[PDB]
Amino acid sequence: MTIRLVIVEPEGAYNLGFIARLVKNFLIDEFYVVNPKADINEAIKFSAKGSEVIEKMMKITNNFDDAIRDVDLKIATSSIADGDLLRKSIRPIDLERLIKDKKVAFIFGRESVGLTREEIAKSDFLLFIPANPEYPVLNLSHAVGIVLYELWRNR
Amino acid sequence: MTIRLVIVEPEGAYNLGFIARLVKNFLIDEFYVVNPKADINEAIKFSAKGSEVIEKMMKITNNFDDAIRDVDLKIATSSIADIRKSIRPIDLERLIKDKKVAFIFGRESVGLTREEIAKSDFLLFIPANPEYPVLNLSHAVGIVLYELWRN
Ligand SMILES: CSC[C@H]1O[C@@H](n2cnc3c(N)ncnc32)[C@H](O)[C@@H]1O
Repeated sequence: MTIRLVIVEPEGAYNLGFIARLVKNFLIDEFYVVNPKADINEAIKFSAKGSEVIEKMMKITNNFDDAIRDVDLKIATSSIADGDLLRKSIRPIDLERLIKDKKVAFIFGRESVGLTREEIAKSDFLLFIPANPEYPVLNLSHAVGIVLYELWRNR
Repeated sequence: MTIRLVIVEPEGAYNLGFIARLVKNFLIDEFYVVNPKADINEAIKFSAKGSEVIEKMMKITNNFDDAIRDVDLKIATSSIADIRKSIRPIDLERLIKDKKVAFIFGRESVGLTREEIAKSDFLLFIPANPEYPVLNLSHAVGIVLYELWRN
């Protein structure tokens, strides 16, 4: 079981840095970032001190397709709890069974607008993190940390 | 029953704002902040719909005792970088059933204080990389709140 974190066009340096820290906290295997908008130099200040996750490990790609090659499963995320989208909808309780023995890309979208409908169409599953139904939209890095933690919660 | 989040001496405006957002995301009942160092005005920029949490809900104290009054259980989060009988977030549901609980998180750049430890009924660690076990404050908060909500 191998985990690739894919962050699509992150906008905030704090988010990018905080995600990089989480990659070390949770021993993520691969860290890909599509066309980052955030200033990488600024992001480094929020990453795990001495870790070089941004500097060395992080792989930048130009487009979505180059970040989702060579995996078994693509799990997109959304703050909207949804047809085709219901059909691919999952929850955190589902993850353990689905990712067993697989190389999985966990894909997160833009702070402004999320993932596009086509990015979701290209993904196998669409994960929603349960939260207040009246305000379920989590900040990007906090969503990432919750998902990564779910890979660790029985330690 | 009811859950009070207690954040001691937060330094980062981003962390404070992010925490306020999470309070709304996960319907935390009470929210206290002890001697904040962060600029609360700047923190609002990071709070999104949690701005109302900062406005109306957030209580500021100048000492720790005042932030942990009138609860049944105090649970402080730390890590092995800082600190047995420690617990994990999956243990929470059994411990807190039918109780008013304060969840205490400390200032980012320092370990739990002796006071915080003395006052705490349980010490909670988030399962993580032993070489890099320290989560950023607001991300630790989000994980714990998430587990409470999941339950
Ligand atoms: C603020 S939205 C930015 C990104 O965070 C993730 N996200 C935010 N909230 C949630 C949620 N409740 N469930 C799943 N993903 C989320 C999604 O990847 C989204 O594209």
